[PDB]
Parts: sequence; structure tokens; C-alpha cells
Amino acid sequence: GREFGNLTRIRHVISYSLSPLEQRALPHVLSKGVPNMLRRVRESFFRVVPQFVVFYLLYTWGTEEFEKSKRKNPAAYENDK
Amino acid sequence: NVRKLSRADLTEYLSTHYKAPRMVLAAAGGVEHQQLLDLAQKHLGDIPWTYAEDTMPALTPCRFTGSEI
Repeated sequence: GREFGNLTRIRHVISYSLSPLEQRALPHVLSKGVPNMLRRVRESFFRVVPQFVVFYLLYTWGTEEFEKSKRKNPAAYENDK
Repeated sequence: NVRKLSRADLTEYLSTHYKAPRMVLAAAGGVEHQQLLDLAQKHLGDIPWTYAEDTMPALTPCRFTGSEI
């Protein structure tokens, strides 16, 4: 079936490659890779983060409320006698 | 390049590369050697030999790369 002899039909594309032993494995990290990671974080920040911030607010609120609910109310004894 | 090469380039090429100590006159067949040598002195002996200014171009040394096209 699917085999490297007849996958698709292409015309007029040229490629060039070096061998691994001719070139470096980690050529430019701090001059190219770091800024690229930075933009890659920039492009997705506001699509992911705010939902989790909202989750954090909800969690803390619900915890606080549950913990208030367990403390004794002075009006339950002071009001009528 | 062929749409842009000039007569100056052609004549410079010849003047810089076509020098006697880079040339061989060879013959095979029914040819006698001394006759060929006489004719060579008569018709080829005025070709110059003084490389001038080392006008010959500088060029890159050899290297082989494992690669694909």
C-alpha cells in the first residue's frame, strides 16, 4: 500500500543537505534559540493562561468559604437568652 | 556571465594563462622528431614565458564534503 515509491506527484523542487559529521549538533542556542522560545511563549500566552487564573481564584474562594462555614456563630447563643 | 563577458576579459584570460611552460606540442604517426622540433622552434618559439606580477589568480584550496543534492 503506502510506500515510498508512489506517495504523490511533485515537480521542480530542489533540496540540499550536509552530513551530520560535517556540522554541529547545537550550533546557536543563546543567539537564536532563546529569542525564538520567547516569541513562541508570547504567541500563546493569552490563549491559555487566563482560564487557569480564573480556576485559581475559584479554588481559593471555595476553600475560604468552606472554612468560614465551620466556625461558631455568636448570634446562635447570644440572641435570645 | 555569458551575457556579460567582454573582450577585455578574454584577452586578460589569454595573457595570464597561455604561457609556454604550460604547453605541450605532441605528435603521433608518420612524424620524425627532429623535423617537428625544427618546425616548433620556427613557429612556436616566440611564445612568452615570463609570468608577470604573479598576475595568476589566487584561489581556494581543495576540500570534499559528504552531502546530497
